[PDB]
Amino acid sequence: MSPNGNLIRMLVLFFLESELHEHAAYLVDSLWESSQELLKDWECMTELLLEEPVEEAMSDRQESALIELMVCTIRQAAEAHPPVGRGTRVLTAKERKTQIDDRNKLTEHFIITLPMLLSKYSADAEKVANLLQIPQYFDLEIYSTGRMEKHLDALLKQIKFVVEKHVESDVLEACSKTYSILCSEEYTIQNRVDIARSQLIDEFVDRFNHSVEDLLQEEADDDDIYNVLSTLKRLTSFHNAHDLTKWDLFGNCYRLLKTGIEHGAMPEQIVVQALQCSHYSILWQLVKITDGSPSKEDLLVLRKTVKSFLAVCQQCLSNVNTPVKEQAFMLLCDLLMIFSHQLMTGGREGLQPLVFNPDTGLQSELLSFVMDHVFIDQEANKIEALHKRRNLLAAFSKLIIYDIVDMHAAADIFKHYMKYYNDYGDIIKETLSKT
Repeated sequence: MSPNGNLIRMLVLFFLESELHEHAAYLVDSLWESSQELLKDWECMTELLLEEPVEEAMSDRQESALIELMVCTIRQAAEAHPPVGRGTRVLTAKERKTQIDDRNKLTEHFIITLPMLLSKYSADAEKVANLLQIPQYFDLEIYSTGRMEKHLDALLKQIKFVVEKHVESDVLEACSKTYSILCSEEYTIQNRVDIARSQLIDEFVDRFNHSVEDLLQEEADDDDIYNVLSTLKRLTSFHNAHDLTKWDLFGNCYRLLKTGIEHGAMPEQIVVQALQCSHYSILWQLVKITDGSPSKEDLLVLRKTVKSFLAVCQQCLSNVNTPVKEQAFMLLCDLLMIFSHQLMTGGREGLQPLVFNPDTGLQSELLSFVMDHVFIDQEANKIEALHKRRNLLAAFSKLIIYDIVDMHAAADIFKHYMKYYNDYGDIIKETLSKT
């Protein structure tokens, strides 16, 4: 009770204090065979996280680490296998029965306690993003079965408070994903969650629209800027997993971008988000068209929307801020692959009017960005900036392979930037072997 509390408080200290386990998941996995009973005392963990003290209270850092370990125990219990990168996986009767029982215990426990956890820690971005990894392990049928509707409501209240208070992309993404899980995966509760979701979206679309109008009619305020960006972020996050085309967000995103090109003064993050949001709108428009039976004018309205957006992305390569160039570049490399002739696979030759071929100017501009922003002269931020430039080249590499850009001008660039490996590498190679 308070016994298991001490073992857990110390487990959390050994985790934070030594460098013997870098990853919470690996710590948990390695103790799993020996300490499952302790590691599934979730009642004890939520008690530790939610009680007020007597002596000696937990620190912010230790609270975070307890939340992180708790979530790993929830995963491991629900999946009944070691984590990603510790696997090798057939269960006995008793392991299968333990899994079912564990899922039942954790679902009941956390339906009740996750809203309490979110309430308490609501302002802490990192913690709330961790806590929001829990619902994915829920046996969601239990929200009907336990006459547990009051607790579904509580989670939704608490998710709504989180989205309203936070702009971090991890938080918003976690929120978006949690609505997803709550909806589509049990009919009973689908309708209740859909209502909360669309009310939430409605409120943010109204605030976004008012702010877009404020900003574009106006000289322009730090508040006007903040209101556009802050609301645009929430909507951009949700627009990936949720089809928000019913609200015409492409149109206002488009004006923001067109104004930024014209007068040169749209703040970089507004441009980046606006690009992202438009892209998600377009992808969702495309899905409705693939899955439907689309008319001639349906296709040509989508085409016009896509040509205007490709045009904006092209224009945005010349934005001073390199985060905008990179976003435009990624979107060009995505969209030029999606609205290539690939689109006419699977008896879908009706889509031909949606096919785009990048002009010569654009292919050249897409060559320049590689030259200037992949292949660059000159801690942790630099291994991450490398993978980013890798992905940028990698998305460009797809266009080369299907001759969507000039494959020859591209290889010429790859020749130029590999020269020192061709001209001296054999000599460097053998030199380095003998040391």
